[PDB]
Amino acid sequence: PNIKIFSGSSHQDLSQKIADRLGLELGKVVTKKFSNQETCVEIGESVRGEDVYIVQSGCGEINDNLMELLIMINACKIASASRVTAVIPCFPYARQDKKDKSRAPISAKLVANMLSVAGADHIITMDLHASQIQGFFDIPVDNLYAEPAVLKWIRENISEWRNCTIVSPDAGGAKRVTSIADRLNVDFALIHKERKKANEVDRMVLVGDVKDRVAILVDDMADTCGTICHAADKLLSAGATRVYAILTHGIFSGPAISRINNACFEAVVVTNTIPQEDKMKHCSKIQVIDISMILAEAIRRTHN
Amino acid sequence: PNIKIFSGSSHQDLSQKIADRLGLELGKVVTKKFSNQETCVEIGESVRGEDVYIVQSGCGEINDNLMELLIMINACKIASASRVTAVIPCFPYARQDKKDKSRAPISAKLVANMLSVAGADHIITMDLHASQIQGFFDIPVDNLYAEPAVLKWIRENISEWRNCTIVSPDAGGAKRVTSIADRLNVDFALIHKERKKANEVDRMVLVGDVKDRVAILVDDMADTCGTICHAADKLLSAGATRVYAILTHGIFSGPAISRINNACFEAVVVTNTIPQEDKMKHCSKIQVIDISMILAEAIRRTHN
Amino acid sequence: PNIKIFSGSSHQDLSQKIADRLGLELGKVVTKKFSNQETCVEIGESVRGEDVYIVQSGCGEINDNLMELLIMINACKIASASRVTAVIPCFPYARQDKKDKSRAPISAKLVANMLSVAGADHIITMDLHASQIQGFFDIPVDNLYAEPAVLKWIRENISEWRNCTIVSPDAGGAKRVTSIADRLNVDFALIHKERKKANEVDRMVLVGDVKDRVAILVDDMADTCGTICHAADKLLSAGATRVYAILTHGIFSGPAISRINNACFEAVVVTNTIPQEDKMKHCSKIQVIDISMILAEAIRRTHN
Amino acid sequence: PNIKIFSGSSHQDLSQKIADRLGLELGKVVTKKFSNQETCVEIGESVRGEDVYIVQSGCGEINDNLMELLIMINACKIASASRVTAVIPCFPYARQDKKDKSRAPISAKLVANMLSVAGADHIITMDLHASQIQGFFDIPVDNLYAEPAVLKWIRENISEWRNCTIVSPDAGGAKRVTSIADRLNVDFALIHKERKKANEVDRMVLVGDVKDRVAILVDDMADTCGTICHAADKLLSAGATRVYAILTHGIFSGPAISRINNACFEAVVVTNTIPQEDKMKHCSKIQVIDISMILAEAIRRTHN
Amino acid sequence: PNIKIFSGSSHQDLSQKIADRLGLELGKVVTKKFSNQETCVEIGESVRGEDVYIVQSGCGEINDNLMELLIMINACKIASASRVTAVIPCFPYARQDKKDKSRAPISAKLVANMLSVAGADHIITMDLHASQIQGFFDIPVDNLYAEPAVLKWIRENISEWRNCTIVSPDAGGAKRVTSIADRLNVDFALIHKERKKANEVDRMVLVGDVKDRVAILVDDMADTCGTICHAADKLLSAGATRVYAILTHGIFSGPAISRINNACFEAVVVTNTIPQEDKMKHCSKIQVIDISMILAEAIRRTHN
Amino acid sequence: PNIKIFSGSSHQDLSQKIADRLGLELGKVVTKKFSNQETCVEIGESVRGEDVYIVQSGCGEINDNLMELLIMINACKIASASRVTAVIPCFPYARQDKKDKSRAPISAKLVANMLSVAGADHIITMDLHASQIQGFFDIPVDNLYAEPAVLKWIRENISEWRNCTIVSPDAGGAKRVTSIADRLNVDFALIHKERKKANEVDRMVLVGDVKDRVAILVDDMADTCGTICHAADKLLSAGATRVYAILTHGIFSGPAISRINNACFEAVVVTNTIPQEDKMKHCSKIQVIDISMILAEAIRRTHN
Ligand SMILES: Nc1ncnc2c1ncn2[C@@H]1O[C@H](COP(=O)(O)OP(=O)(O)OP(=O)(O)O)[C@@H](O)[C@H]1O
Ligand SMILES: Nc1ncnc2c1ncn2[C@@H]1O[C@H](COP(=O)(O)OP(=O)(O)OP(=O)(O)O)[C@@H](O)[C@H]1O
Ligand SMILES: Nc1ncnc2c1ncn2[C@@H]1O[C@H](COP(=O)(O)OP(=O)(O)OP(=O)(O)O)[C@@H](O)[C@H]1O
Ligand SMILES: Nc1ncnc2c1ncn2[C@@H]1O[C@H](COP(=O)(O)OP(=O)(O)OP(=O)(O)O)[C@@H](O)[C@H]1O
Ligand SMILES: Nc1ncnc2c1ncn2[C@@H]1O[C@H](COP(=O)(O)OP(=O)(O)OP(=O)(O)O)[C@@H](O)[C@H]1O
Ligand SMILES: Nc1ncnc2c1ncn2[C@@H]1O[C@H](COP(=O)(O)OP(=O)(O)OP(=O)(O)O)[C@@H](O)[C@H]1O
Ligand SMILES: O=P(O)(O)OC[C@H]1O[C@H](O)[C@H](O)[C@@H]1O
Ligand SMILES: O=P(O)(O)OC[C@H]1O[C@H](O)[C@H](O)[C@@H]1O
Ligand SMILES: [Mg+2]
Ligand SMILES: [Mg+2]
Ligand SMILES: [Mg+2]
Ligand SMILES: [Mg+2]
Ligand SMILES: [Mg+2]
Ligand SMILES: [Mg+2]
Ligand SMILES: [Mg+2]
Ligand SMILES: [Mg+2]
Ligand SMILES: [Mg+2]
Ligand SMILES: [Mg+2]
Repeated sequence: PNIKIFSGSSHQDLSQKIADRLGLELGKVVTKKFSNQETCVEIGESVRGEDVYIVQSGCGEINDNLMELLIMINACKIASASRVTAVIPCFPYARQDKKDKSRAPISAKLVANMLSVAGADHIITMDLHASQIQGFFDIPVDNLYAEPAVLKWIRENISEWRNCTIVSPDAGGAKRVTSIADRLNVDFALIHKERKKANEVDRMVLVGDVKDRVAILVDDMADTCGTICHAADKLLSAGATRVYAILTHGIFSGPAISRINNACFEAVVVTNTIPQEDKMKHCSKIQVIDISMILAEAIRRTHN
Repeated sequence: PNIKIFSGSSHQDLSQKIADRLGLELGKVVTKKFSNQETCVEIGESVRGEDVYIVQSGCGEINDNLMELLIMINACKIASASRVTAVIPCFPYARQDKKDKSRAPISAKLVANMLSVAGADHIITMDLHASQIQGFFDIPVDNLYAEPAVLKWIRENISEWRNCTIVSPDAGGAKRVTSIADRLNVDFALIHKERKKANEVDRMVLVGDVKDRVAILVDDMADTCGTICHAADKLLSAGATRVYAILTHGIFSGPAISRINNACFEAVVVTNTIPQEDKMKHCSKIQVIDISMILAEAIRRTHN
Repeated sequence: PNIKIFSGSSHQDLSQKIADRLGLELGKVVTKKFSNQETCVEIGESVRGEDVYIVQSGCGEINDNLMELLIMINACKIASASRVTAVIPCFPYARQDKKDKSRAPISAKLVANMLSVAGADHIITMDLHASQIQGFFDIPVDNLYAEPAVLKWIRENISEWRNCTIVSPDAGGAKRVTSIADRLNVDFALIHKERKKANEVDRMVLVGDVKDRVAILVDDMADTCGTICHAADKLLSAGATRVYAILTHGIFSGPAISRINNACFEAVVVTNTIPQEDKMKHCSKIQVIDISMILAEAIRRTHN
Repeated sequence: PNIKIFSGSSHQDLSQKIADRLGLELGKVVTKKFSNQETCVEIGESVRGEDVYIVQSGCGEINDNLMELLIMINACKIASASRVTAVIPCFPYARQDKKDKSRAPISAKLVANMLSVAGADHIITMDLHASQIQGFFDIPVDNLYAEPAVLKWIRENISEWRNCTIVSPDAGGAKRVTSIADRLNVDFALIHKERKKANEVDRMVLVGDVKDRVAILVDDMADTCGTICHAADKLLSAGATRVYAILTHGIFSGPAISRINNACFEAVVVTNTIPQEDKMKHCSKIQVIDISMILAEAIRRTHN
Repeated sequence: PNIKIFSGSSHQDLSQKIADRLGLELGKVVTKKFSNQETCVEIGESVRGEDVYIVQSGCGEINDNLMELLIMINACKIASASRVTAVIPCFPYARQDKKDKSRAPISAKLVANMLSVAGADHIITMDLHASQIQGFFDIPVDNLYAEPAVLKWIRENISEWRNCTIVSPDAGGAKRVTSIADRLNVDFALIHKERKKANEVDRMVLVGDVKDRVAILVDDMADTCGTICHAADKLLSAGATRVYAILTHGIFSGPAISRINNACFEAVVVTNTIPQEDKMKHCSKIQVIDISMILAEAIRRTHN
Repeated sequence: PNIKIFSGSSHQDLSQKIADRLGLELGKVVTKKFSNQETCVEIGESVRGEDVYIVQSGCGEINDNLMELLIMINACKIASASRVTAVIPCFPYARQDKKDKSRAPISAKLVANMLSVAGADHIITMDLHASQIQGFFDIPVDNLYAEPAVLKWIRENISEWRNCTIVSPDAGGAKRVTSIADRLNVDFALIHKERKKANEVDRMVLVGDVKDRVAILVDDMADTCGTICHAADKLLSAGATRVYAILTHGIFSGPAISRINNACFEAVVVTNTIPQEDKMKHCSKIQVIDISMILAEAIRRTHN
């Protein structure tokens, strides 16, 4: 079997980078929409007995892209592919990973079941919102981490990183922040927005010392940037000299770009698990880390 | 168990009509989008041990609506509903019901598998593009027909229906047209667009006599209305006095409205398996048949 | 893995032809009946890690043959075959492909499920009665077409084929007839037997012109030959000079042979998806098209 | 839910007896053959939300009957039956319960899988050839025993039963014979036909004393009656006064009737798990035990 | 259906309390070991059509108890129980919820799959180590919380609770501690043991102010009590006046009792999700919160 | 793919012997217990695309070992092993192979389902208590026999084996004893312990002649040795000169060692499907047959 790399419509630049790093051309696929907005998938070459990798991030038109991915997986399976791997750099519906409300769906589990029934044999993803999503499948799931790239960026771009403090923007990010602070041998702090019991002002509590130090906000994602922006205001109010934000998934939906442009961030650093070209054109603060080498190595090791 | 009727975002007017005919209020559901365009489903009441019917047509934002339906089905199943029935008046991806091309997906089968893995126990649908889609599930699938309503409309709205000829716009509609012509005891004709071997003019062959008679075009759906419009031009060129078009699914995507407005149709008749309010505002020729009684009776009989 | 071709009891001559075209000997199998008429299957060689193809048509003792096929598939799977492919030239129960009656089984779906649970990984078949039967499986299903062989026979055996008209014996055959007429660039006609509302005479309506032309009846199968015989009487009554019947599946059950012998057919042409040796001995009008090359190529391409 | 009893073509007299003992009429089913010998099943009434019991023994046209049963189960499941129970008095392919030969199928497991995929929720059977066949399903399997009826017959029909010896015709029947001898507080003996190493005379070894005593041969089934006839010759040669044979499944295939008529049996006693009307007309030695009360009680207790 | 409560060998006192609160007697079960240490389960009453709840905590002989639970679930399913619910107050293998090491099993997912294949229809558990374990099943999973009982204990047993600080013993407990601190409107602190890069002294970093205040350590479990004991030493070294430890799962395996007896805890508070009778006899500091009302209410609401 | 042999904690000496006979080193695995007695499995090498064989007998800590085996199978499957084979020399729970009691579990079927859901693709076992356990899986199951080794031992260690009688200790062993007696061309006898109707003395009935001959007791297993010890007393009381006991599975649980030491056995012969080192130290009568060559050949042939 040979590696066949197919791109969905979501992140074709990343698919191209992966294919170039693998020394391959992207597989011939036409991924369009029928007139009635149904997903049209036209695989343009044989995948018989091939090791098929389909790259599709959960971003942009989320349901469009997920349906595209499922249809492409099923087409490859029925086309007698030896193995079909879904390379999903940002797993869609990953934040819906539990039922902590009445009648709430576990949408991540539903997405996993849909991928399984489409015929996926392997999942490669980066920085799952919850690592337990690996357990939502009965197939191997590669949960790659961008933390080494994030440490590289910190050591190369922040001069006073040895005296910095890594800040969690919420309680759920504590493990990630403590891991990064341990690897950098630096202090850490945590910021918590307390629960909205009524309609008073949202107030943020900070535990840890950030006074007269560079604060690096590290989180798994920035969707609306409310978390990181509120944390940044709190950090400046607490005496931080400079504030950085490093995420692995830059979703930047809704008011995020205006929020960041009006915030105090020295830089907002994200990986390219989600396309950032449009976001960078409206926010100069955004910088991107390439994770295509991580995904390419994951695909190569999965194949080998 | 009690009937619980939940509406997706696709066709809420039809859901309301079904609920009124059942003497029920629609179940409390919030069906919105998160900021990153992920489907958000918030069932607002208990469905424990209930007989849940979710109404969601394959129309509008097709993948959005299908994901909404799957998430709602899964939420109801995990919320311990006694039975979850997907009422899908127009089955999405129904035209992708076979693999007659290399690497082509059977998207209808994938949709059926996704509905099954979401936890649907029963499917109620109207006029499947292929009745064999019933066999794509391992659960009961109700394939309701709007043909009786179509005969009622013909007998009540076309004065010379006893001398009319029912015309198939393509070869695949022959069974439907012959059935309708048998029930009306009228002649039938078939129109075929021959295969596009090169880039010459599309030419249509008509078998049957339509000269100086009213021609009724009957088909399962009109997506772009290319089929019915070309058939209408052929029928007028063949000497038909008046031309009607009766469909059960009025998709009317793309250039369909302009095509119909510039066509010679006496009336374009569709059911309300797909919302038609917007279409009727731009095309006076469109008239709608209510099939809410058929769906309500199907739901009631399924429950009983 | 190596190709292993095993024959059931149904069509062993076709299995032999396939094996010869593949340059192989048929695998050693004893397919008999126990005294109590239970199917006895004794595979006489190892199939460990082999690519096993089991040839069994749905014909003759239908349930006997299908049980034989299922038992052989399961034996090969438990015997650790690398892949088991069911080569079913005529798919049994294919006409029971939908539920259009109360309490009606979808027997084709049941047969597909039985083949899947027996352990089939691949299905190779010719001219499924409904192509959607491909969607009854979750494994790849090859639906081969004998249409090219049927065009070859027409061009080589009917002198006036360029002025002929291809006739559908019922409404359901319209797509097949239109495709053949397009490929031959000839006229087509359709014959419909209207529905039996009471016990009066069956009457047939013909749409299209067949007067003073050779009429070629093309259908997917001739079971009792009532359809083709009634169509032939109608065609002669309509002024056809000569009438041919071309089928891909010659079932010829019940009164078919006497019907054909008393009909006006110039020739009844079938493929050898079903054994025809016995039928040809009692009906000189029957001629056979060899499709063993199509099946052999399908098996070879599936393996490769 | 209400009890619905449906009969296959195999044993309709037993189905009638069960229905009468349950105070019910048999459900309306037409179980015939299409012209091409495909099984035709036409359930003539609603089974929606019903507790459906389908009675079909593995006997007569074995594959015909099993396909009939599977099609009826699937039709009932798709017809939204609350529960479908297969009442199979004699389980087909039960003797193919293991793989003790190269490439041998486990046909009993295949039959169990086919019943499961057809949609059976419950199996009721009598005296499985191997009780471990219960483990071939993931659904409850009732393995009823006719041993109490066999003890009743012995105590009522054999005057010297207290001095009799119960004889196993082979090594595999030892448990059944020891159980019966324990319940009767009588001696037991075992007869073994040693393995056929070459083409010499089959010789039988008897362990136990049967001299000048009535010998009762007890086995689970008599297919060709070679086992019981050879055992009877051995028992007479060993000095048994009278020889009885009691089976639960009287298959009596092939030469069994001539073998019994030429044997020395005082009586051959079988249950009516298989129809015996034809067998009794040609062999006066055959007597039948009614087990319809056992099956009716099993169905009633399953329902309750 | 009626509630049937069955106890495994793990926590029979809790099962008795649940049954008393439900006004029921425990179902008759003999749960012993065969001589070869295989689990022997003897359900002593009918569960046909019953709503069966099996109470078995993951504690004591973990694999013994889990096998007992699986065997009891399967026995109830094969005994035709209407519904089988596994009441597992402490989910076994819950800490093995992800693959963050090469070749590491996801044992929680394996346990979920084993429970599913045993036939469990519903899981009721308290304070899953990871809430995403709910997504390891395709059945409803009730993840009950003992947090309200923990707040009740704090408000009733700690006089200065309004000036206390709730302390996380590790980074992973941050969400639980922040939730509790929000509900009590008190400060929170976090303690992190930094990663063991080499064999030097384990050192703990504290973020937050605990000086001259009562510190309440809140965590999901205390297995060896290394986490809480090290956190307690750090808290006293940081100037905490008194230190409490509140857990929901008191495992207290290995050296935990000696560790607590030599620690500075004012009280170690656990729920009775695990039996604590033996632990309390050797450690006076341990106090227990009854959660039997939570489990009983969960069972009652699941049934209703 | 390469053979990877992994040992569980149950029988590591047998795993070592198998690996040496295969010319391999055992795969690196740490199989220990966490503090709370949960099974800890740490596979120390890659198994990607490997043919993994896990050796784990059902013996010792039965549930501990079975959980170890399941966790190792699942870890290998998630670690992308090409194929995972469970080499289970003594199948656990094999005696719970049917439901002959109310509410009784079929624990063998549950174990098979657990192995299947853990991801086993192949089972290799020796002398299943019931061969129908092969049918409890849908994967190939190798049921190897130690009978040839048992015949070798008899012919090499019993001087008067040609005049011996092979004795079944119960009715269920009759087939095994008759097979062995046929292969040795010797007489056979059967011993039955009649059913315990009340609390009187257990009495044993012997059928067959053992007077003044060597008696060889052959059974599938000796758990408590009650069966073989009672049979030995009966055989001596019946005039047997010497009594041997040959088993394939020496469980020797509970009072078995004291029973054998106080019995009259010339030798108790078992295979090493279960470790016997401890048993031989307390009972000089026990001798062991090596079956490692049988298991090694089975693994090699499965791989090839
Ligand atoms: N795309 C989305 N955008 C915004 N909110 C979402 C989205 N998907 C799910 N949610 C909602 O967000 C919430 C999950 O929030 P979040 O992941 O920040 O915290 P958590 O899971 O409660 O705790 P933590 O991650 O700190 O352990 C849920 O209520 C979920 O329904
Ligand atoms: N939403 C869609 N809009 C347009 N074309 C579609 C859509 N979905 C599928 N198709 C394509 O349309 C074709 C199916 O066309 P159609 O159903 O008219 O004819 P058919 O299935 O070949 O024959 P017939 O229905 O006459 O038996 C396929 O090539 C399929 O990929
Ligand atoms: N072997 C068989 N012989 C005869 N009739 C059969 C057989 N199997 C199924 N049938 C019945 O024949 C009918 C199917 O007929 P047929 O395939 O000619 O038409 P259709 O499916 O209604 O329409 P069309 O094929 O024209 O789209 C069903 O009522 C089915 O039960
Ligand atoms: N319907 C049948 N008629 C005759 N033989 C059959 C039938 N079905 C299976 N067999 C064969 O009969 C054999 C099974 O024989 P039988 O059940 O008498 O003995 P066994 O299973 O080896 O041992 P025992 O039942 O004494 O424990 C197998 O070789 C099987 O293939
Ligand atoms: N019963 C057990 N006892 C001890 N350690 C266990 C047990 N089960 C699993 N482990 C191991 O403990 C580790 C999990 O530790 P823990 O749950 O404290 O932290 P985490 O999952 O890495 O992060 P966190 O819970 O803070 O988000 C894994 O290495 C796992 O293999
Ligand atoms: N590990 C075990 N130790 C002891 N008894 C067990 C064990 N596992 C199951 N049993 C019980 O032993 C009985 C099975 O006994 P046994 O296998 O000797 O006879 P059988 O299956 O009734 O008949 P036979 O094997 O002679 O055909 C059942 O009641 C079963 O529950
Ligand atoms: O609130 P947003 O900034 O839109 O979302 C980003 C954060 O919110 C969620 O907890 C994520 O895990 C991130 O920590
Ligand atoms: O009616 P018969 O000639 O027996 O059967 C042959 C035809 O009937 C069915 O529609 C088939 O598809 C063929 O078109
Ligand atoms: Mg979250
Ligand atoms: Mg967060
Ligand atoms: Mg179509
Ligand atoms: Mg059409
Ligand atoms: Mg037809
Ligand atoms: Mg047998
Ligand atoms: Mg026998
Ligand atoms: Mg923790
Ligand atoms: Mg047994
Ligand atoms: Mg025994």
